[PDB]
Amino acid sequence: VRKDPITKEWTLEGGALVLADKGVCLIDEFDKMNDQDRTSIHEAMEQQSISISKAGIVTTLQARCSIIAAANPNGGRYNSTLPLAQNVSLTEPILSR
Amino acid sequence: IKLFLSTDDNLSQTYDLSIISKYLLIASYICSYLEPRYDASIFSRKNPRYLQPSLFAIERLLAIFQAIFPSLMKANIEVFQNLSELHTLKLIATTMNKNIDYLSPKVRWKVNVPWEIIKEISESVHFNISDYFSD
Amino acid sequence: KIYPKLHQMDMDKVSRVYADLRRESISTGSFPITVRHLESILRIAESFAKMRLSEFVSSYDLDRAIKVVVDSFVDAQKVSVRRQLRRSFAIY
Amino acid sequence: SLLVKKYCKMTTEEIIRLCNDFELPREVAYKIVDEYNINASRLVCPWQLVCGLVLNCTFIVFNERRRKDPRIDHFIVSKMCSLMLTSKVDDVIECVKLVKELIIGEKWFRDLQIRYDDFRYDEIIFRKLGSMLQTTNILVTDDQYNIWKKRIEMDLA
Repeated sequence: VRKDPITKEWTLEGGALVLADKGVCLIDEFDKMNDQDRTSIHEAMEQQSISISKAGIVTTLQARCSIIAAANPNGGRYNSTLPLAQNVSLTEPILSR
Repeated sequence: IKLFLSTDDNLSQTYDLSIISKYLLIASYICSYLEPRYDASIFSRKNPRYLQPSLFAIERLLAIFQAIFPSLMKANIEVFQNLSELHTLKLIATTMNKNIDYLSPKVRWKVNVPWEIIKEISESVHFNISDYFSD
Repeated sequence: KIYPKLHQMDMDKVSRVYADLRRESISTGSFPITVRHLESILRIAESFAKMRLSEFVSSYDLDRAIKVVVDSFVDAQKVSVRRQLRRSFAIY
Repeated sequence: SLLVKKYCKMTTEEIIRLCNDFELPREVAYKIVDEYNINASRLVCPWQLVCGLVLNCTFIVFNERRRKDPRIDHFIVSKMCSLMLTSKVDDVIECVKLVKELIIGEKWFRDLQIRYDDFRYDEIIFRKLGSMLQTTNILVTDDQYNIWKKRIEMDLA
């Protein structure tokens, strides 16, 4: 949710998760994104929606849409039979999501 | 022609040794690169491929063996039997003397088989080894 | 159109298989085997039913689901994987 | 048939029901509870091991009447053949025989045998020490065979 500088009006804009509701959101290169994106996406996956209570606005968008994710293990390839968790820089919560 | 192109000066063998011996040998090869720092990690119950092999110690061999034997077996009479067989075949020789090895004094064991026979023994026994070597 | 569902019959036997997975996972040490890991099974079986357009789960589809989930888990694990190929094999 | 209906939990309350309807005393009841606790971690199919172990414990907790009266031997398999809703005797004798073999060496069995002083040492000193004059369990011991013989005879005749 933002204020537009030109018209001084509050708007709230659907995100990729929101823009995909009742469908599939396709993301890739996870390990190549900032952790805060990771946190927000973890939140969204657990609640399958996006509540919001922000400056001048309050509602709860619904974001049922599934997620497909193409990842890339830390550094290079699979090291060995080593555990998948250690093999990737993604957090256990989002892994279990 | 069929002779001019090969020395044929040689006058990988499917070694007579048996299953328990196959596993004994293939485990005694595992610390030609895997120092005891890592084995309890990569083998727990929950390149030096080139260089000369480092020295084992007994009861480490038995450890990795009991690990990668396909609770199934705990008897150790045939195990040590085939171990002595090996040591008579000079495949896992001791750096120490030839008579007191069979005590437990300072004594180290090391494999004397190259890696190709290891590939052979692995494929024939159907156990895979490319895993435990990682770099 | 299709929105398949289930019958009572195998859901407790698949909870039995889930408990068997839980014992194979506690034998694996650490593991994320939680309610999510179970619910995934039926969430996949219902997709399989939609594939078959059944409106109610079938046997072979639920077996496909358990196969996919269990071996997807198998891949994640360590050397134990080979042992695991037999360890949690009770399903297949 | 309840026995064929595998994949069922027998919780502390359920297993203590399964061992209280037959009224088993304190030590054996608590050992049944603990051994089902253990056997849950190591089960393959629950009902078989459960019925086997309970029958094999009951058949020695009350040898002072079983050996004394051959009819209660049939009485127990009849009252559990109906309680477990079994098909015939054959499956229950499979159960008892196999499980008894599977529990003959567990320390709890030696403790139950030694504790009550009913009637083992003679077998341990010839199995561990390894005499050539211990029984190879291809036959059936003269005591259990006396039980079987007498029971099937008085039931038939």
